[PDB]
Amino acid sequence: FVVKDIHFEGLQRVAVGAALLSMPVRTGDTVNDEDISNTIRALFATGNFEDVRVLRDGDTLLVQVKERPTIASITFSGNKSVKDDMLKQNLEASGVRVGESLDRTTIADIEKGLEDFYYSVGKYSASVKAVVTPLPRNRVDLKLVFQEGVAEIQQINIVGNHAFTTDELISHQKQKLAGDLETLRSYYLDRGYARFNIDSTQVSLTPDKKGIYVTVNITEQYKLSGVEVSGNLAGHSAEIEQLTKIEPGELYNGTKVTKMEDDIKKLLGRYGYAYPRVQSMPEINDADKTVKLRVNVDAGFYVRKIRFEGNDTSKDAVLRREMRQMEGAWLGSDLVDQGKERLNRLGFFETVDTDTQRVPGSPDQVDVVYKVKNTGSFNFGIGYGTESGVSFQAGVQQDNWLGTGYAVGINGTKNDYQTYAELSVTNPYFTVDGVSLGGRLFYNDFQADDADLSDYTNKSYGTDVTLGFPINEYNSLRAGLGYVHNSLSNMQPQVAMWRYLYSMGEHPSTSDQDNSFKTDDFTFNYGWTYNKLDRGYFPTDGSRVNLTGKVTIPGSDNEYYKVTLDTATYVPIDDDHKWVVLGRTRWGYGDGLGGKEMPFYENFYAGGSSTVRGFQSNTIGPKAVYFPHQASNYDPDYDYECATQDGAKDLCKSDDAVGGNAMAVASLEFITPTPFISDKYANSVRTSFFWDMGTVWDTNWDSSQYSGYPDYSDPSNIRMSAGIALQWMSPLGPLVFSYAQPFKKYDGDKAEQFQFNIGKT
Amino acid sequence: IYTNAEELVGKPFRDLGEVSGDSCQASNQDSPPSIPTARKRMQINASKMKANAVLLHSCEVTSGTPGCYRQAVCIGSALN
Repeated sequence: FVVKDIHFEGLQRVAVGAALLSMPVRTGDTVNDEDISNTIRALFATGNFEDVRVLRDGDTLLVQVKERPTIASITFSGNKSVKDDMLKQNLEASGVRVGESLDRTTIADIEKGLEDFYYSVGKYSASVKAVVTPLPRNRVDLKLVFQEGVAEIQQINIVGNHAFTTDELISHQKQKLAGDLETLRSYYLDRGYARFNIDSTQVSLTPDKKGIYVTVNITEQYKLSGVEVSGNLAGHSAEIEQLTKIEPGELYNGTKVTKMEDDIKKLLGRYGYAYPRVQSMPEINDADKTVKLRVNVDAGFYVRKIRFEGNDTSKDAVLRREMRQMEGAWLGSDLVDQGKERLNRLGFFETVDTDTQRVPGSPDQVDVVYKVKNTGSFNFGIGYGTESGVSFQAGVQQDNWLGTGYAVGINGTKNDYQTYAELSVTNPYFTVDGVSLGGRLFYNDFQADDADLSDYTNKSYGTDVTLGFPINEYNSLRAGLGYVHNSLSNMQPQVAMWRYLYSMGEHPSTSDQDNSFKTDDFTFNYGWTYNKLDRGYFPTDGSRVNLTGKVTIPGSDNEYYKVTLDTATYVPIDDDHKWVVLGRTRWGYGDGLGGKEMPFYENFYAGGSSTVRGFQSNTIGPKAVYFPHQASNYDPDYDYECATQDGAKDLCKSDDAVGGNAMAVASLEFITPTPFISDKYANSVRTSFFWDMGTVWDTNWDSSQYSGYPDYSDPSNIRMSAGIALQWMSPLGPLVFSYAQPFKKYDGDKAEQFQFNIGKT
Repeated sequence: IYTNAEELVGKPFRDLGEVSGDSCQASNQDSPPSIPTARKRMQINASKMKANAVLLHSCEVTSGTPGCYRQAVCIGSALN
């Protein structure tokens, strides 16, 4: 067929010139049907035409074309994991990018491909959908919607193990496990399998992206033959034999060897050699089926600088003491280890390490550099109890506050009764012994009424410095000086209280509530303590005794001494320490010196959860003996104590406690395991059967003058209460249920059968 | 010292056991319960057990201690 004209239809983004030649036929050529399915397959093989039809007109040869749609943009939706550029990156490589003309036959293949990439992270299956939105002229927007779901695991199996059962190995989120493989490799090396090898690790999978199986294949036997030391030993050959000691029947272990390699290296380090080298080569004997260890030792002064780095909170002066050797002096590798812990013990940092660097232009000098890595600590509590009621307490701590080494604690407390606020500066390791400086500045607002006592108010302030120097690790002694100022006010007149006021030389009205007393006291405080408790929390054996002794130093308005002693003793009954016998005792006795009396705010009191359970807080001891008085806010059909306005003409016996100068309490508990709680968590729970005994009295009481009144000087009146106690470390915080029955109770003693207290931090 | 278990996710550690540290307050008119002294007394326990940092479980202030009034006790795990 003679072609005298050729024309192309549907050409847009592809010019004539292109087509004209990139087809075998041309104007003036003779054409057959062979040249048809060559021309077509050739123009199709241009990869630029959506579709092609090349056929003959009478004289003309006409090309009917549809050009491929040119990509204008590639948009992605649903791809939370894979970055949009990353996803574009994969596509650009495949052949699909903006400007390229898309092959509407490969979308499926593009889908398979992106789906294929999606194994990169956890999604081993998902669905990618092609939106191929048309645009102007013959352009297209290929949008991609990703249905990506996110890895699963339940079976971890070992094949080729004859030395151990799979379960026996299982004795010790899974997305990537590398260190864990090394840990289970060490399982075999620890049992003597030096010729143990992991041949392969397969990750099998079920149809969905959520179902993984881990198969670890193994090749597992050997033991120790002996240790042979050889090198420039530096004459310490006598010592090294002790380090390389071996027990007969020792199964080989590469870490224990390294421990010895480091121990030799440490010894030679202690002897002044900076870089001692210890190498070990194992002589493999498959014949004996035992390795013979060949150890090559190669032993290789002064300190210009002792550097401090990482101290971005603690200034570069406080840390200058925590070690066992000075700068501009000889190096002692052991002295570096002795003082190594000294930085950790402070709890001022987090991580601490050493580095020994050679001094620039020196053949013997080395700079020892210690790298130290938060100091602000915030502690907040809120509780509820029988004593304290709703109790608020908070403390702010800064251990390296503005680089002083001293720790500053600002703590505030508010119970139902007293409100306490203190500012503290502490140094737990001020000197060689481990002596502290218990600096304290404070404020205490005391409300006697809320403390279940006879009414009075004490607002007090002052300071204390207490230096505690340890003696025995079991015995610790503390001693210090304290100044206090107490402004007593609003005291409801009673014999007992007034008695003391008369001792001081102060004489107020016994019919008026209007009164105020101000004292300034200086005191010398001492406190001995012994502790041989096996555990600070829930002890099961040992004993703790505490002694407290206050004494007024001349110049103070008051003149008294106070002495208390706390005893706690635990005695275990079973070999597992689950059944214990407890013995608590508290003694207390203070008194006036200058013919005076000890202040009533410094009295001892018994009762509550604290002491003698079963009784209301502080209810034990002497009771008030009120004087007839006129109440300020007097209202009838309201109860008052010995109010003249209620018809009071003489002294009144009462129920309100006042406490006293002498007191003693004791308890004999019997700890047992909690009844139904499992051993798995039965370490947080303490049941207890206690027998409590207690008394408070007043040695300054006048039995003779007040005949119509009980003898508040008689100590013979012992109260006793027996019960059950339960302590838990519930999530809420610490707690106790102390249900007691006070069988032995005396006059007006108020009962409180169910007691308890809770915390939080 | 470590607070949570997430901080050590994927690390080779040796758990020496359990260590405790506490501060005691005998009466109302005495020094307050010192939680930072209880965190340190737990670390010296872990350093007699010989460890770098301790895994702190829960610092709580006890109400019922048979020797005091309030005692702040910090429970932890000694790690190498």
